[PDB]
Order: sequence, then C-alpha cells, then structure tokens
Amino acid sequence: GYDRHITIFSPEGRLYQVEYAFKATNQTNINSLAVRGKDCTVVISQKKVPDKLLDPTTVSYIFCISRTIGMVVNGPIPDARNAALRAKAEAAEFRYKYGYDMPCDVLAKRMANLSQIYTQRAYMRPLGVILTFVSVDEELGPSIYKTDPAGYYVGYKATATGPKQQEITTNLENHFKKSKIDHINEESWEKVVEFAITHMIDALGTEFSKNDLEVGVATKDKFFTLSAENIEERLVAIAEQ
Amino acid sequence: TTIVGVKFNNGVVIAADTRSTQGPIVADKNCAKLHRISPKIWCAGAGTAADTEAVTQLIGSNIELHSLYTSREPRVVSALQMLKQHLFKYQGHIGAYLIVAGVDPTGSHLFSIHAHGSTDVGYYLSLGSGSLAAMAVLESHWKQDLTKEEAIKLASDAIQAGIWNDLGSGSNVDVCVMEIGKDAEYLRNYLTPNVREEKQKSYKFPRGTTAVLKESIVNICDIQEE
Amino acid sequence: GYDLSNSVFSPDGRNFQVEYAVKAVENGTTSIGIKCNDGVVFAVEKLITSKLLVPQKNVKIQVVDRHIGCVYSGLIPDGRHLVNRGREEAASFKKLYKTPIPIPAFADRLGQYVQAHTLYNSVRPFGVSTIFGGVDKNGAHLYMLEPSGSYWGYKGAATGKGRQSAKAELEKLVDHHPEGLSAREAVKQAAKIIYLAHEDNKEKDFELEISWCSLSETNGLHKFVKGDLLQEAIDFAQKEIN
Amino acid sequence: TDRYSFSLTTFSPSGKLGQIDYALTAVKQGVTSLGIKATNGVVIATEKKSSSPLAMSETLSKVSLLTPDIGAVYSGMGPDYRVLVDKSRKVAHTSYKRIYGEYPPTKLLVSEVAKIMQEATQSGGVRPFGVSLLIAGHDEFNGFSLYQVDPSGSYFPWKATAIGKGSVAAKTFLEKRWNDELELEDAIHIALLTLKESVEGEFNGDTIELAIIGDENPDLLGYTGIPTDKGPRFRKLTSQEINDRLEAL
Amino acid sequence: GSRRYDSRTTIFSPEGRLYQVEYALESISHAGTAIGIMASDGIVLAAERKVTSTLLEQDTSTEKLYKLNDKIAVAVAGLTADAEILINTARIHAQNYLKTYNEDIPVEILVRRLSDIKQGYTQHGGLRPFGVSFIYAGYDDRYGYQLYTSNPSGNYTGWKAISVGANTSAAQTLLQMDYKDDMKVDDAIELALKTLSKTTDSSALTYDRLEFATIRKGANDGEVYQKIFKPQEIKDILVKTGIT
Amino acid sequence: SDPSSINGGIVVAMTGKDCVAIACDLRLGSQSLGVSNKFEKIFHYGHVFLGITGLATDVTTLNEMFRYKTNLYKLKEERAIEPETFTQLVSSSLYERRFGPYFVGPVVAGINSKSGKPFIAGFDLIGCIDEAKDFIVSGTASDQLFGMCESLYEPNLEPEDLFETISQALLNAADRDALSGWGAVVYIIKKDEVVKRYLKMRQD
Amino acid sequence: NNYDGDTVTFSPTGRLFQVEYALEAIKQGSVTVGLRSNTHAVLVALKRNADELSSYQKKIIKCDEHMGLSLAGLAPDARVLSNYLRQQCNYSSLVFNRKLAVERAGHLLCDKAQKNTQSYGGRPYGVGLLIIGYDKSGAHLLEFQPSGNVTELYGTAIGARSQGAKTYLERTLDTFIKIDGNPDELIKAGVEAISQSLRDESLTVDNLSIAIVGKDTPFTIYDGEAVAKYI
Amino acid sequence: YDRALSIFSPDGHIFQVEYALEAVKRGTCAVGVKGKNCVVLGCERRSTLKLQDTRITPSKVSKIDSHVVLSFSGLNADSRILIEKARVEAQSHRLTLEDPVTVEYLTRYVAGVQQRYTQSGGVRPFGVSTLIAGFDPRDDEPKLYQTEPSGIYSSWSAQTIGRNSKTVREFLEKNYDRKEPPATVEECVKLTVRSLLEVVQTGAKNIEITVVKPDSDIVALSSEEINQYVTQIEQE
Repeated sequence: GYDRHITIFSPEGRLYQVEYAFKATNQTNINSLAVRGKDCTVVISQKKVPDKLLDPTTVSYIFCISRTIGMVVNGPIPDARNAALRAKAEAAEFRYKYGYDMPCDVLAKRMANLSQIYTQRAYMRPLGVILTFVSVDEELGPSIYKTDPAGYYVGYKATATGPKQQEITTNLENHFKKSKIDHINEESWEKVVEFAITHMIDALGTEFSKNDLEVGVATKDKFFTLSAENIEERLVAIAEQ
Repeated sequence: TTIVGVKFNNGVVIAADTRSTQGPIVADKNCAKLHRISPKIWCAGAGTAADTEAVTQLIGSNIELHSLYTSREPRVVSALQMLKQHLFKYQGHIGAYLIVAGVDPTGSHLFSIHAHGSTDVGYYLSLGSGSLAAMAVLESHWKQDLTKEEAIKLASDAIQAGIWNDLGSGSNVDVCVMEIGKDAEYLRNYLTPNVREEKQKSYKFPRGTTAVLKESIVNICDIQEE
Repeated sequence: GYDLSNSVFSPDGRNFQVEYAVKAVENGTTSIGIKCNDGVVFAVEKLITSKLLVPQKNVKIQVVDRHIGCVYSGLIPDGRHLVNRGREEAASFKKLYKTPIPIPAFADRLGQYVQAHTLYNSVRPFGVSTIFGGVDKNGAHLYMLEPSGSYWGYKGAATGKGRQSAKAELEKLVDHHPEGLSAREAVKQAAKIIYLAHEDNKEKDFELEISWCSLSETNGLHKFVKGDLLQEAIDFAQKEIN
Repeated sequence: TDRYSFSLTTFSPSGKLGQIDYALTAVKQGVTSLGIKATNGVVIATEKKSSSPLAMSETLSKVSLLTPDIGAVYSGMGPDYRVLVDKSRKVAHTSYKRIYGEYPPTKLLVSEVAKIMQEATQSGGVRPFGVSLLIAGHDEFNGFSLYQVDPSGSYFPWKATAIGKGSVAAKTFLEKRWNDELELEDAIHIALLTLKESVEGEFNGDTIELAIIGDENPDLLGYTGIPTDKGPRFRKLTSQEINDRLEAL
Repeated sequence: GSRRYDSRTTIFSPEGRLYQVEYALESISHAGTAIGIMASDGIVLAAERKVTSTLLEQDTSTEKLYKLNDKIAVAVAGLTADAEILINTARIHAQNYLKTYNEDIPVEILVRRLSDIKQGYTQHGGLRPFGVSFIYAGYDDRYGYQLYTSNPSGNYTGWKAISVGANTSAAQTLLQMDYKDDMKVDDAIELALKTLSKTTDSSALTYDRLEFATIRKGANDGEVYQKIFKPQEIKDILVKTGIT
Repeated sequence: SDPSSINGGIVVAMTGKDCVAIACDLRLGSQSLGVSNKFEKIFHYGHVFLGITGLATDVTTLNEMFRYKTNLYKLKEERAIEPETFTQLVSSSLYERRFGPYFVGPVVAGINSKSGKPFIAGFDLIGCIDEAKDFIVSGTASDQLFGMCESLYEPNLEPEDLFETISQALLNAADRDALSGWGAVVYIIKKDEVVKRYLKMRQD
Repeated sequence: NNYDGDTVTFSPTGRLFQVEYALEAIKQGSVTVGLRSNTHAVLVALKRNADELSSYQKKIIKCDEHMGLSLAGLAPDARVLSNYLRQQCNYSSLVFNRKLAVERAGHLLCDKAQKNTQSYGGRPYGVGLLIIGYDKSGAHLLEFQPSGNVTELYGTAIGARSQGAKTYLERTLDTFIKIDGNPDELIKAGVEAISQSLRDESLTVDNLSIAIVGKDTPFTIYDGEAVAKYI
Repeated sequence: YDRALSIFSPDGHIFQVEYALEAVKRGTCAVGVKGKNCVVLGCERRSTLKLQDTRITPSKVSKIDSHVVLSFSGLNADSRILIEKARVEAQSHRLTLEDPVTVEYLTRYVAGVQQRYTQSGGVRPFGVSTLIAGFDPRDDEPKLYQTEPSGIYSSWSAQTIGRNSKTVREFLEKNYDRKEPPATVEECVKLTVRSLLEVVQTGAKNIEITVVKPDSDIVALSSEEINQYVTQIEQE
C-alpha cells in the first residue's frame, strides 16, 4: 500500500505525504514572529549562525519578493530559494499583465494553488516551506497571510512559525485580548519592532543578539530590512521599556 | 462614431452615440455601443464594430476572473493592460479604438487605446471619426474639476457637435455616469435630437395586393405525437 | 522505505537518498576555498595514483564566464556536468544584460537546478559539492553548494575527505585575521592546508594545483597560479607539515 | 522520461473504484455545510474554523462566487476546493460567456465541473479533489436548483441536503423541517438551527458563515438604469446580520 | 521509480483476459436494473435509479436516460460519472456525421465508435476503461429499430430484449417467457414494468424512482418521436400495470 | 470581385407585434451566371430562424456549423435555444475566423419564448451585433431594402399587415438588383404556427 | 536487490552500484593497452574471435586521421559513443577549422555518459575507451571510465589481466618516453606490455592489431603483415 | 509514456505473445478450406442466448475487399479495431498503387499492426488471430493465409484456429489433401459445414459460411442454405 510514498489518499481521509512537509520546517529550527502595526507589519526571525566560517550577512530567510512584500520562510533552505524564485516570478508577471503590483492576499493564494498542484503530482514533491508574507497594502492595510505546503492560507492578526511557535501564540493572543482590536496601535514602526521582540523573548525564554535576529519591516509602500547595527538599537530599547 | 470620455473630480463620464453604420448605409438608428468590461468599467467602442465588441467581451471574461481572484473591484488600468497586449500580438491588424473609463478604489481614470497597443492618458480623450468635432467644444468649456451635472452637459454637447459635422455619429446620445463610491447610472437616451418626421401617407394594402403562387402551413413546434 | 525515491518523504523530515549522496562527496578528493579580502584562493588535491598519470593536465578546475572559478569534489563526472549546465547559464546572462554574471546570481541559478533533481524521480539527485566564487563589482565571494542545493556565504569552506584537517585551521585563520588576509598571503595558506589535509590521504601522494580570482593579483579575473609562484607555495606548505 | 501517464485510479476486486472511496473519506474530515432550498430562495450555510486563534476568519472564505446569481460551498479539504473553484469560474467564462455571452445555467455549470473532476481520475499525476460541493443557484431556465457535486464526478439535484462529517445528522434534522412551501426567512432559521447541532465551535455570526441565493439585489449590480438587467441573487451576510437572525430563531 | 509503482493493468492475464475489464462488469452489477425491449413500433427503455432518498430531488434527475441525438438515447448502468464522458463524445460524433453527410447517424456506427474508445483505454496509455454498459435504443430506416448492448470491453451484441445491471439473470428469464415477435409498444411497456417489479431494489416500485422513455413511430408522417415521460406520466402507466 | 458579392443573395426581416418575419430570394448564382432557383437560405433551429447571405460556400458551411452547435445545446439543456443566446453564439463563431475571414451576413430572427417578445439581430463579415427591433437587412439589394423598408414599416404590425409589407419590400428590391430575383419565400412566424408562403415574382 | 534494479537510487555507501556492474563488462571483454611518448601515441589491441570458424572483430575504430578509439567492453555500448565522437570531430573541422582536441572530446564524452546515468531508464555505458590522437598540445592517451571520468596517463590498460600490463609499463616508463621520433620502438614495447595480458591466448598476426598516431604520422591501423614486423 | 506492456522473458520469449495465443484459444473457432475455385471461411457464432437478434448481430466474417475476406478468433473487441485499420490499407493500395489489394499484402499489414505492439512499450499485441483468404485481381488461384497475434503469418491449404482446432484438424487430415483440394464450390462448402458440426454443433443458428468466388465475387450463404447442407450431411 503506497499512500505514504505517492500523493494518493488513505482510508483516513488524509494525505500523509503532505503532513510530512510540515515536519521538515521544525528541523531547521527557525522561529518567526509577525505582528501587524498601525502603519507597518513587522516580522522578526531567527538567524542561526553556527560557525565562525559562515558569513552572517549572506545567511537569509527573508526574500524580497516585490517592492512592498517581504517573505520569510520557515523550513529547508533549498526549498526556500525555489519558492522565493517562483513567488517573485509570478509577482512580476502580475505587474506586467495587469499593470499594478501584486497584492499580498492574491500572492498567498497563487503560491497556495501551485503548492496544491505539487501535492497533486506524484513526481513533483511539494516544497516543505511554510511561507509568511508580510506587507502593508493600501487596499487591505497592514496584512499577513501565511501559506503552507498543503495549499491552505488564511489571514492573520499575527502569526508565528517554527517548532516552539505554540508558545508564541499564547503571548500574542493575550495582547489582542487587552486591546480588543486586531492590530497593535502604535504609530512609530520602531516601537512595533520592540513589542514584537518582547513577545518572542517571552515565548522562547532566550535573549537575542543582533546576529541571532534578522528583521524585516514593511512600512507604507516599501519593504526593507534592518542592518545588524539597527537591530541592536531595538534590543537596547527593550531594556528602556 | 464618436466617443468622448471626460474625467472629472468625482468620477468619469463615458458617452457615445447610437448610430451604427455599415458603409454609407445606416445599419441601426439605435444600438448601444457602450459595452461592459465590468459594471464599474464601462467602455464604448469605435472603428471596426466587430473587432471592438469581441475583444471587450474576451477580456471582460478574464477581468471577471481577476475580480473574483482578488475579491474586490478590478482596476481600470488592469483592463487597459489586457487590451494592450492582445492587440499588440497582431501588430494592429485588429482595429480596436476604445475609450476605457472606470472607477476603482484608487480613483478616477480615463484612458484611450488604439489598434496597435498604443495608449494615451488625459482628462479628456476622444476617439473614433467624430472625435475631431467633439474635441473643439471640449477645449473651450472644460476647466479642471467638473461636477457630475457639469460633466454630463459637457459630454452630451460634445457628441452633439459630432452629430452636425460627422456622419459616423448621429441619432440619440447615451451617457453612463460612473462616480466613485456609488453605482453607475446608465442614462440611456439622455438626449434625443433627430426623430423621424411624420409620413405623408400610410402604406397599407388590402389582401391579395401582392401576388402569391401557392401557400402552405409548416409547423415548427415539435415532432408531433399521434 | 523512505529512500526508494525522493518523492518519498520520511516522518523525520529528512530525505535519505540526498543525505546518502553527501557520502559520495565524502569519498572525493580534498578541496578548499579561502575567502580573502580581495579574492579567493582555491586549492585541490590531485592524487597521484600511479606514475602513469600526467601532472597538471587533468583539471578539476573549470572556469565559468571569465571570473568565476569552480572546483569540486565528489563524483567528478557529475560535477563536470553541473558546471557544463552553468556555463550555458553564464552565457545567457551575458547575452541578455551585456555583463558578466555576478557571484550571488550564479549561485542562485546552480542552486535551482540541483534543488530540482531532488524532487523528480526522472532525474537522479546530485552527488557533488562545488566550491566556487570570484570577484565582481559587489566584492569577493565564496560559496559552497551542497548536493541538496544549499549554499551560504563563507569566510572559509572545504569539502572532501580531508576537510577535517582544513576546516579547523580555518578557524585559526580567522582568528589570525579577523579582517582577512592578502591575496598574496592566501597562496601560501591555500597550499598549506592541502598539505595538512594530505594526512587524511597519507596512503597516497598528490600534486598541488592552485588557482585564484582576486582584484589585486589578476584584476578580478580567474587565472591559474602557474610557474615559479605555484612552486613557491608548494615549497612553503611542504615545510609546515615537516 | 516521466512515464506517469497511467491512471492512479483503479478498479477494486469487489467492485468500486478505490481512489474515490479514499477521497470520500476526506470529505468526512472536513467541515460541515448544508443547503436548504426554499420556494422563494435558497440558503446555504457552513461553519468556519481556523488554524490559529490569531487567524482572522473575516478574511476566510469557504463560500465563493462562481457567477453573480450562483454560489458554491465545500466540505472536505481547503486546498482541494481552492484550485477547483477557480476552475469552476474559468469554465463558466470560457465556454458560455465567450460563446453564449452570458452567465451559464445552474444545471449546465454543474455538469461542466464534473468533467474537470473526471479527468482528475484519469491519467497519472492527478488525483481527484477530495471535496463535495453544494452548488446553489438560480437560473432563468430551471428556476432555483440545488446540486451536490461528488468527488466521483457525478451530480444529483436535491431539495435540501448536507455534506461534511455531520451530514447524516443534518439531513435527518432537515427531514421533518422541510415542507413543500417554505419562506426564505424560515429557511434561514432552520439552517442555523441544523448547523448548531453540527458545529463544535462558537455559534455566533462571526464563526457561522451565512449566504443566501434569495431574491436579487439591483443595488449591488454596480450600475443602474437598465431595468431589464438583474443584479446578484447572491448576498453574503456579514457577522452582525447573522447575529440578528440568531435572536430570531 | 516511474515503473516501480506501475502495476500493469493494460496487460492480459494468463487466461487472455484483462483484469480491469473483468472487474468493471462487477462494479456495473452495483448499479440498478436497466432494460431495453424492442417491440416493432418502437423501443422501450426503462431504468430504475440506483439511489433514492426522500430529500433527493428525483423529478429533475437524470441519471439513467440521456439523448445522444433525436433518434438515439441510452440507458446507463454503471457509474454516472464514467458514462458522462462517453455521452458527450457520443453527442459530438453523431452531430459530426450529420454535419458532413447531412444525414442522421445510423445506430451501428455510433455503437461501434463508443466501443472503440473503451478498447482504446486497454490498448494503450495505461488507462483504465470506463466501466459503463449502455443499452442503446436507436432508429434508422435501414434496419428499422435496432437494440444493442455494449460492455466495458468495447463490444456490441444485437438483441430483441436485454437487461444489464442488478438482477440481470432474473430479468432475462421473465423476458424470454413473455415475449412475442408481434409485440406492440403497449405490450412492451407493460412487460418492461412487470419485469422491473420482480427485480426491484426496494420492496416497492415507485414512479419517482423510475425513468421511462420510449421512441415511437406513432408520431405522424413516419417520424420517430422520443418521449421521456415525467414521473407523473410514469405514474399513469404504473396504474395501468396495476402495481399501484 | 469580392467574394461576398459574387453570388449575392439577400435576406429581409421585419418585426411586428407577436410575430416576426424573415424572407429571402431563391436566386443563387455564381457571378453573372444564374445557377439555381431551388435554393433556400432560411433554416431554423427551434423557434430561432437563421437567414444567411453572401458567399455561397460560406452560406452552406455556416449553415451546418450552426446546426452542429445547436444540437449540442439542445441535448445538454433539454430545451429550445433562445434568440438572444443564438446571437451571442453567432457573434463568437464569426470572430473565430478573423483572419481568413468569413464572407457572409447572418441574420437572426425569432421570438423570445419566455416573454413573447419579437427579437431580431444582424451580423456581418467577422461579427457585430446589430441591435434593432425594427429590421435587419443584408445582401447586394441592401440599398434597395433599407430605403424601402424604412418607408413602409410602421411599429406594432399584425401578422397579416406584416406579410403585405415584407412581401412588397423584397419584391421591388430584388427586381432592382441583378444578383437577386428568381423567386421568393416568406416565413410568417407566430408564437404557435409558422406559415411558409412562396411569392409569384417576375422572373428576372 | 534493493537498489540494484534501479539506476536512480543511492546507495548508503555513496556509490551507484550500476557503475560497478558497468565495470565488469571490461573484465569479461577484450584487453587493450595504450602507451604514449611525447611524439607518438600507440594502441595495441587484442582482437578476439568467437571460435576458429569465426574471424576476429576489430576493436579499434578510426575516428579521424589524427584520432582513434578502442573498445574493451561491450560492442553495442561502444557503438553509441563512437558515432557521437565521430560527429563532434567532423563538426570541429567544419565550424572551427580545428582538429578536435583529444582532451576536450573527453570532457564532452564524460557529460554525455553522465546524463544517461542520471536518467531513469538509462545506464552508464559499459565500455572503456582508450582514446589516442595527436593534436596541438602533442600526444594524448586518455582513460574513459564507465562513469565518464577521463584521466591522462603515459601508460594504462583496461580489460582482463590489465593490472600486469601496467606493472610492465611502470617499469619501462622512462624508457619509451625518451625514444622519440622512431614509431617502431613504441610499438615493440606495447607488444611486450600486452604479452603480460595473455592467459595463453597467444599473439599471432591475425589476433594482433596495432594503431598509431605520430607527430607527422597519421592515425593508421596495421594488421596482416604490418603487425608481423613488430612480433 | 512508453512503459513496457510488452517485455522480454527469461526463456527468450515475450510474455504478451504467450498470453495472446491462449486468448485466441478460448475464443471462437474458424475453419478455412480452399478449393481450386473458391475459398470458404466458416466460423463459430455465439448466439446461444435467446432474445438475441442474430440478424443485426456482428458477423464472424467481414469483407475487407470485393474479393478478399477476413474472419477472426480471440477477442471480439480487438478484431473490429483491426478491421477498421485494414479498410484504410485497402484504400491506400488503390490510392498509390492502383488495383484492389492482394491477399498477401493484406496479410503482411495485419501482422504489421501486431509487430508494432510487439517491439514497443506502452502497447500490447491484440489477442487476435485471423484467416485471410481470397483472390488477387485477375487471378483465379485461391489464397489462404493465417495471421497470429505474434505478428507472424503462415500460408495454409487448410487451417483451423480456435477451440478444439485439433479435433477439426485431424478430421481434415482424413478428408482434405494439399494435393487435390475439392474441385467444386459446393463440395468445399459442405466439408467446412461437416467439420463445424462436430464441435460447434447446434444447427445453422451457430454455423455460418461465406464463399468467395474468383475475380470480385463475394456471396453470403443464408441460414436456410446452411441448414439444407446440414441435413444432407447428417443423413449421409
């Protein structure tokens, strides 16, 4: 019985092949935390620098798809680059053929459809990356949509990824209980970074360096990353609060 | 035909005439030339009649998908890009001369598009053969930022100058007003100018005044049971 | 189970076949790449398995475009096939954009290809690690590409058997120079750690081949270090392990 | 090479096609959904569930528009519905809005989508979408009609039906509650009540997604001034509206 | 492995017989009874649905009778899903012949065509055959009314009376004892129903679970008029035969 | 020459009230030569009537093409095709050959069976919906027809007033045309019965 | 059989096992010995018949007037590689006005074999070629593995009993390299190399086939009484 | 797709050919007897079940040409595929070579469909065997050929294929001779009727006869004719 070897259904109503894709994203041990601000969406993510012989600036998990849409990737780095390339290709296609930059909602759905087609081929194995897309659109405001190797996505107030991401979910949920709104109100993008880092520190019980983090910030109509000096300023401000 | 599209502060107005010609012979006294890419992106078509209708229908289908795929209003510029590319592969063998107007959440737009894939933007554009006649009136009376009533007058009069100096334009004037954050009001037959004067006699004939050879009945309901 | 192909996948989040292919690279010749301030100095052990061989005539070093050296270990045909593919890619870039292909760009293209064969069952996974880099307008770069299709930037890299001796001494090299060394200096340091990595290959004897792409020696073009200068490095390295 | 062109569907030795039995299992792991056809409308309802409590369910759609007067709702896998609804939209436009220049009949559309399923049981590198869809609609030629699309690639018309893992319970509930003549208002009250017994989440209008293909709306048509033309028969109810109907049970 | 997962189901068995073709005949015994009886004034096709429920709408259900052209309809016994693909290929082929010769397709040719498609699936591609059995009611002026069964191997057998699906053997013994070569459509309508009453799949035979259709030459001028009865017209004939 | 006006052929159609009428000439020739007087251009699928003018081979190839399509529709939906859905179909099929175009003018005339509304539409070479509810003209007597038809026609005719007007308009145009003339047939199309009536016309 | 029926699987030992089986085709096959000097390359192939009624089959294929290959393995696998080599060699003359470099033809050949070992439903070709020629860089003698790998040597052998031939060539290694300009001597030393590759197969004149290529000496295959002068 | 559905054996065989011949075995029985002025192919007809309209039921002998006939044994599905293909071949000899087909040409063609599926993958040979017979144009020499599902063909003077072909074969050893085939149309026909009445039995209802006479004469012998030969032979 090959229902674990090719992409056919079992009598449990589940595709085992597809489930195994989720069990690869916890093996590289990258955690991410993403929150929607009031003018930004901020995503902070681990950077594992294992040796002295890796150059940390070229160690990446943040790919800049479009001008305004960063993507953070949780799971193996081969599949990460293949996904990043595909996502970029389709976004440029969308600008080219429809005459405006691709929205985040629609980008999540486009990659979701190709990931589902990769779980419908039995000679193309799905990519085992969970993809988070962060943006600030001017049609949906600050947005997060998280796609997965099955082809499912949903919108998020905030999201986390990784092995210890259940721990992160708790902290964030409490934060949105108090505010009683689905985004953090704070007009400085910098202080939304500081809040994001606080929730990560609670969850993982670890303090961070500037080269243990890699930060991407989507502000209104631009996506950039913070350099390593700038990240240290944010971690200095955690103490100031 | 003449097609004007006049942009204003609160929307954009698209207007056309209803006279449809095939040669110097007038095919239709009334026929709307206003087609629907989307319910908020109305266009009208000039030049070759058959080439305008089919291409606005083809990408109308594709934009409907796009609109369902994003789950929001399509953009005017999205329609313009689909059109531009499709025309471009033929290199202008298919003569579509559309003014494409519409509202979407980033604001009002007005474009014109030509048969090769050339595109122009402005706050008033005119295309077709009566375009010249319309344009003169427009440039006197137009000021930046018109109201809805103002713009409707301006558009309708511009087609009217189309009627006395262009023969591709004639009969009734249609307007469709698209405003931002409201439904589009297709004010069909906004102005009727030239209605037919009453005939001297009624041409009525009693029975058998033309010749018949033989008749018969032929029933076309359905194959009939016994 | 769970190695019969590469569209099998395990509940361990591993692909087994691909991990197995890294063991082919472990059976290869020792090869190193030192990222320098102004370039990269590659060196590769070429075994003398017989005095029948012809020295410095069997290259494991194939140049791509003009400024990217590529040297590898593992299955020699598979890596030459990998580099043939990437020479076509280099040409296409030069065609379209009328400029030599950058090092990050060349890496991305190779990575997609090796990544593709670990998804298809119609095409067999790679069994090569390649160490490649060079000098373009964005600096010196050094990249190591796994058969799984992973790469990173490196301040030092190695692959092959004798990477055990090589890798350690690159930790001391960064610790010598936490702001790197000269291209000149790296000639004698690339030679030195092939001679220390000849202690995982001390069954046989070997021939040193050295090549470089650096701004300050060759002008950011990949050339072979030959003649008296190749022999000067061999004399240096030879003394260290004695 | 790539010699996958052999079907991954095969007959079983006691009859019946093994692959679609497996897909039918996938329908009973999915959410619950139902449709009640009234004589002056249709109501369709489903339950919303999320992967995180930090996931928004105001951006989550499981009821989708195929054409303005025709809606769809699924039970089964999310991914499998997501591509297939796009293909349902696509074939309505390529084959009846580029040929017959209008939105297809409900009967017609349902047949075309079963062809798409049928070639996902034929040939290698495909396997059937493991969902059943309810396609509620109104056309001007067969009236209201309510359909159930199978992962077999078969369809049946119904008067009231359910799908999902709580389908058997739901249709037995509906057995007593259906009458020859129904009001749309009563139909809504039955729909939410039936789905109360099959939903283990909240029963607020936030988490219960409600949509009617009831009477048409010409103020959502997007233009006005052709009386002749009619607007969307579909109307999705937002969360507050669904709460008003919960108090009206 | 692009041959490690192939099982080979387009091969013969040591008997000379295809595995998948043999299995298909089983899965068609699942679907309910379907009957064709050839009178002389027409052909009666009568099929009892293989599903019923009371919240199921059976007044618009088409799950057995489908028109391929205005003189040729089929009854389906097997999967609805499998049959559908062939039904639309049939429509194209019948109309293609009308388009080019300006003459309606004889019954022989169409039956042969669908059979070739079924054989084609076992001949190549590694494809499974669609497990369908059709009972063809057809008219042509060259053999008059023609009755046929085709099986999922792609072979056709002429008949005077025949049944496929559930209780195929029982149905057949009833036809053999009661058939005349001088039967009318009226006689054949009553025979069809009484045979379905002994091969019924609930405990009662009901009009709303029956599709019933005839092709009659009673329709004037020599035309053949297919009429697919409504369940409320099938009810009328259910009182004729006194089941009800 | 132009391959549309090489064989001529003409079709007239007018609306009435609770009726439509379409009529054609029987003349079909090749160039100067008259070939047949035994060729009808009016065909019907259900309660829709199709008249087709222009190039001969395209008259007959499109006649069987529209028959191919309407059979598919009819078997599928199990109902008669409507005049409005038929227009859309005609428009799309003509546009298929945009290059190497068709050289005809199809004419759609029927009665909407869901409102009782008379309905007509016209088409020319590669497509164009000619919306009118007055008349639609085609062929090499179009000049003859548009003028004639406009003057005689009054809105809301009876089936029998409609018969006298459409017969006249055809007769005088056909005899002031060289590529028409030999004979005429007129369909008077009601909701329930269609009478087909030949006209005695002068042999031209 | 776990991975031995497949050509697309690894192989916990970091191999593909198909490559080792493709190597056993050389062991069961014929033997050929190559040796070169700076000014000459030499192939001495041992031709083989099936029985006495059978004549011997040519194991040297002329590729050009400066190039030749020899098979030691299976003949139908050799028939694929030989056509491809001949085509790319005429192509080099046609397009680039160039005598095809022996080294470079080895690298094109390497990657060709590789992509059929990569593909499922392929194999690594079970023929080892020794490829000689004289080009612009002098003489060359290459070794073609079933994998694809080319190594350049002054003396090598493949076939059964090849190990003893290479023992002979390592002994006389500096002798034959320093006779230059006399084609006669290289041939004589290759006869003695392949005499250590006999198991009483014996050298006669219709078994023995020699081919050489020189600085100024075309690629020519000697048989008959043109090999009888070197016994 | 080219994933072998025909693959070599360790006995130096092909699997699908061994299975094909057994598929020809379990099918119907064909006897072919050729005279000096006729060919006769009489074959077994399955019409055992009642309420079968034998008239509109497919025949066991199909004419391909106006003097070349073909009969079959094995799968009844596969044979009809060949019979469409042969008809194309028949019009192609006319197209490029003029003259209606020779028997020998048509024998190589059926076999060439089989041959194709024998060497290649993604296809398997039809389980079909044929008896091809007839005249070539302007010849009054009978031709009797046999094709088999391998893609092999054999000339015969008499041949039988199908079920209990050995019983029939032995009966024709003691009646028919290569040396002097029957010198009459009717004698040939009656010998084929006699052989079929052994195994097939069961009247003219299961027994069929087709006769080809030299140079463009195909005639079919109705059930009634067949019955009259049956009674006379039974008596004798």
